[PDB]
Formats: sequence, structure tokens, C-alpha cells
Amino acid sequence: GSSGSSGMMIRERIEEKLRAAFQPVFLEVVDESYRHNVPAGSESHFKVVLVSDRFTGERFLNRHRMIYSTLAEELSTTVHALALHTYTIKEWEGLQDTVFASPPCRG
Repeated sequence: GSSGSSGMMIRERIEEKLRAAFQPVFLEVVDESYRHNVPAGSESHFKVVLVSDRFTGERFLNRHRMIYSTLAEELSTTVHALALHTYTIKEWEGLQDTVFASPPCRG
């Protein structure tokens, strides 16, 4: 991006970082803008998708510790809670659809 015209959108800052942060295979963030006029200061719906092998059924918390570390403060700035969705290559290969693959075993 040529200098000059730029923005301060969190959604971008988040990904833009992860890109080089881990350099996974998949990346997609779901940001939600203001919907109602009234002031809302209770919760901030936010979700992020990042597929990586590193999440090979290692841990449930370790999935956040790694992410947070990157956007430790970056996110803490305005965002507080986030629903991380770390998946694996396989699981992704057939998240919804599932093929009946049950090969026989050997001695």
C-alpha cells in the first residue's frame, strides 16, 4: 500500500499482524460495527479464524496464549474478549461434510 491513504481499522491491524506473526494457511476476522444508536458498553461481539497445524490437538488455552501474545495490547486497546477458532488441516478438510472412511487394521 502506497503511503498517504491509510486507515486505523482494528480488523486489519489484527490480521495484518497474524500474517507475519504465525503465517498460517487460513485467515479471516469477523468485525461488527455499531447497530443501535444507544450507547453499548457491555460486550463487544468479535470472532477470528486462523487455521494452523501448530494447533494439533495441543491444548485449549495454548490456542489463545499464542494469539494474545501477538496482539497483547493491540487488542486490549479497544477489544477485550474474542472467540478464537483454531482448526487443523484435516478437521478443515471435512469440517461439516464427513466421508465414511474406515479402513481395516493390520496385526
